[PDB]
Amino acid sequence: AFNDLLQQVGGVGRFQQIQVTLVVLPLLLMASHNTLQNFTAAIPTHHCRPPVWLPRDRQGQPESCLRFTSPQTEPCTDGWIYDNSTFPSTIVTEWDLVCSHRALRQLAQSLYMVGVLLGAMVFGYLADRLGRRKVLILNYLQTAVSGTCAAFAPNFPIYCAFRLLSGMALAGISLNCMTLNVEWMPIHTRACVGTLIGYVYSLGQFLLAGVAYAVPHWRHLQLLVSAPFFAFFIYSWFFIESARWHSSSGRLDLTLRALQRVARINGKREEGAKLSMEVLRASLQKELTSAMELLRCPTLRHLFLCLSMLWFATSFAYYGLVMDLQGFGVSIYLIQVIFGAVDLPAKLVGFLVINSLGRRPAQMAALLLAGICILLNGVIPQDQSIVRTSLAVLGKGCLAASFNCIFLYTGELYPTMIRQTGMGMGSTMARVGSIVSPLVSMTAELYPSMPLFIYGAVPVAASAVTVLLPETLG
Ligand SMILES: CCCN(CCC)S(=O)(=O)c1ccc(C(=O)O)cc1
Ligand SMILES: [Cl-]
Repeated sequence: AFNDLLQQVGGVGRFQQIQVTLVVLPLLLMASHNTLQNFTAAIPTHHCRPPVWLPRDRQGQPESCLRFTSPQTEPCTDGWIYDNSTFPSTIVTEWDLVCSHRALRQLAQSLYMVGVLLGAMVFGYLADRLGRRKVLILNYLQTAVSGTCAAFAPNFPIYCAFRLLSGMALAGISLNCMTLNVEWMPIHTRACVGTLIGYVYSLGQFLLAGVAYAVPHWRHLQLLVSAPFFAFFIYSWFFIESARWHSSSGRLDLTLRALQRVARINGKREEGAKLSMEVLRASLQKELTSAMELLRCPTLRHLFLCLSMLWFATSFAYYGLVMDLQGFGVSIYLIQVIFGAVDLPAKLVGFLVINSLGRRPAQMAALLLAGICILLNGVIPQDQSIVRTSLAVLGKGCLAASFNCIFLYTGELYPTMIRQTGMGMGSTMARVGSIVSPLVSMTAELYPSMPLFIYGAVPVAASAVTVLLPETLG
């Protein structure tokens, strides 16, 4: 069928190398946006601005947001004095998100993930109607414009609104980056394309660490990260629309003109000449010839409820650990580098294990170790720095490996008639976990160590539900 035409037109040739590289390139800045709150919203040490004046906690530091009424307690009313030695200006220092507004920092991150969740749902449907190239162009422009306006937001509600729209646009690019590349690649390569995207996203953690080290101002950093998406919109007009979508849309005239252009780039002009309407109609016989069944059929229910738990738990604990970089005693400019560095060997071990033993034993190992490492982190006293840092790095490594393991597992358990819906609805649960993770982080005011326990007790429970899945090997 269609797979033969791509092989006939040149397979993986010059066009595929140019297009896939250009489409996947913006994924470097994807990790620089989700994690950006660690650098544009860091909390420097703040002691209350005097009108001797500042009571001290039993540790010894000046108490946060309590000052003596008369010189040697009353809450701050003249503002705060921040530490300008390592963080010049973050959104916490710009709008006093310190004591009565601790949750306002986490709420802004939660509102961003609502954009990511809403972006995939809306722009996923919009892609199937206006194409994959047109939606990608509109997402490149929206990400650049909405990201830029956040760097100039005069009010906190304006900052949240212009970051929610950035999250809405940044889900469309990630979703369409996979679709526009997979559809132009042969079927047997589809497994490799998903791996490349994850590794490309992995290198994005390094880029954020490098940029945030040289441009610490939050207004400059937010603008600088969203600046390149203007250049990703200028060259987005030269993409070649996915020919598979054109054939499915019923416009077989377009899919002949799309394939011939690929033949010219790939150099197989003569084989491109043989293409015509009549051969296209005959070859594309099975191409032109629903989530409701995912909740109705009994045998498919057991997969959806189970698989939604692994997707949710893996992402819920991933963003409950990535966003905590300041409680380790090491500079965040180094922990972020280490966090992205452990991503690669952990994924390689994950790929090595599944091919060696299976998928179910790999899934239990990936999550339970992450749940144990996170849980042990909370009990271990903060005095230990190397011990606590090692556990968190090891925990984030497993959760990175769990993402690859659960992505391949979803693509092999769901039947081919449902996979597109099952994978699409599977990743939606992942974005739901990213929303709830900051909200769970907001309860640290009720109990200092509660968020770590919830971030650890969830993957442990998920490791106790992955035993209800048929392993796929051979
Ligand atoms: C199903 C999407 C998962 N995501 C969460 C969306 C809010 S993601 O941010 O795009 C991501 C994170 C990490 C890795 C990895 O390292 O394996 C891959 C993808
Ligand atoms: Cl996503």
